[PDB]
Amino acid sequence: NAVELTVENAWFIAEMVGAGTFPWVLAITTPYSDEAQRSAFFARQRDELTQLGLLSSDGVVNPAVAEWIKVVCFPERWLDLRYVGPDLLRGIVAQSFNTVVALRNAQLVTFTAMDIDDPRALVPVLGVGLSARPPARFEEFSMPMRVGARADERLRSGESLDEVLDYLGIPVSARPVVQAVFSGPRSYVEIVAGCNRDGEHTTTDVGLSIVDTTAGRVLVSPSRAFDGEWVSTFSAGTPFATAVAIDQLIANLPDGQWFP
Amino acid sequence: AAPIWMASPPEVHSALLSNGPGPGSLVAAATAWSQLSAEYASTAAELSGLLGAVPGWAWSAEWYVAAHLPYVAWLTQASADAAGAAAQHEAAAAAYTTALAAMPTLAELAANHVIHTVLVATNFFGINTIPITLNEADYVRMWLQAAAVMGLYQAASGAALASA
Amino acid sequence: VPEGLAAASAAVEALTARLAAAHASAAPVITAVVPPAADPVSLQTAAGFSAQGVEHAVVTAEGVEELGRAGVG
Repeated sequence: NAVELTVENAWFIAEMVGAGTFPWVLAITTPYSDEAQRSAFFARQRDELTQLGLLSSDGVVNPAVAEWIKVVCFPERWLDLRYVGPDLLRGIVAQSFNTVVALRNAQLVTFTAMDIDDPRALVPVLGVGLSARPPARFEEFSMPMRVGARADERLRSGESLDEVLDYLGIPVSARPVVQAVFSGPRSYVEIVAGCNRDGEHTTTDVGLSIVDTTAGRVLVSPSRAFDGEWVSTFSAGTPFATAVAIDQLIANLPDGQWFP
Repeated sequence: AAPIWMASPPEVHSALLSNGPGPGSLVAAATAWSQLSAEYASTAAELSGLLGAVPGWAWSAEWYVAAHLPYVAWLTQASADAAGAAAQHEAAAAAYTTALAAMPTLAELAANHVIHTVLVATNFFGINTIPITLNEADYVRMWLQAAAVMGLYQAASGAALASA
Repeated sequence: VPEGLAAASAAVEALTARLAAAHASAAPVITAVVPPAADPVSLQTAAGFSAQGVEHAVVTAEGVEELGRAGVG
């Protein structure tokens, strides 16, 4: 039970509710580019929103939704979402008790209210934009990241993939699965945790990522090292090993993880 | 009419501003108002020194010089708001040059989007470096930088135009 | 023309001449200022600087003629 709308619809609600500016991951900008065109849309939007019912007679907005926007514009602890699949879908997971999630498929913002039930209740919403593959199995290994980011920089500058995935601490059982992610039918997402308990707000230096390729779902959980560097494990896409792989990322923030 | 700087991407803000004659037209007036202000003043001292050209018998009809002198006050107030306009123009010119150097380039914005497409192509190993996010976060930065610079250039140039 | 005021008459003529010379030399440049760019701010200020430029160029044009006509009696 929720509701969807467009980017121009969404922004108008921020003007009557007073939430302000949306998170820029949603890319919800202002529709019109001159106050001379303001009345045209101040009158066309209130006209379209009463057709959906969420906007009452004159200017009153639906309370079940006016709550969903305030918690999104100014949250306390959020989780940026950026799905990629051949077309990009992106949203945010806000919390303020209640938790409201939003998604924008390049034209349609869709809000939805969730709960803080358990660490396992978040694996659907982070695996709904993917292709919903079953978790694969392979030999887990952890390679340095700042060197692993140099690998992808070669592939994109014209480099072969089979002669570089061996120049790592690569096993033999995991070369078939890492070869399927550099293909057409594959999708991934980048998760960035954020908190706003200061005069400013902060996000994480790195982020969690899951990939639904042909071989199956793949978890990619980073972890801090002793020298301040980042190393990431490539494990199976367990819907329960991800719930712990994320509170790790949230621990990097001065507000600590959300719940044990 | 007064626009909104946020609805428009930085690509358009940088396009209008990057391409133009330049502030050289403003400074060409500043050095003409300041040249003009110096001649409004120089002629006031000649007017106040109008006497003495009456040789000996200053005597009769002194009403002649008595009627030209009052205009020396107009020449001083004219030399004032002239050198003020030279300051108004030179201010807007510096407002432009500093706003142009603070606007993100079209080529910068260009190189941003080409990086965003190749990240979509191949991004598996270096995926916890979150390049997709930091490349968009660099765009929204340029988005807000462009909108801020214009909002400030509107006020900086809106106050230099003011003249009581 | 009077007797001793000839020297004074020639002087005010050299004053109005000195003004109009430097007044017209800088007139076509203070009134014709182009916006350094296409953005609406540059367009609005370049119009204003030309507006208060032409108004100043005609008020001071009358003032110079008002000065020459001071010696009427």
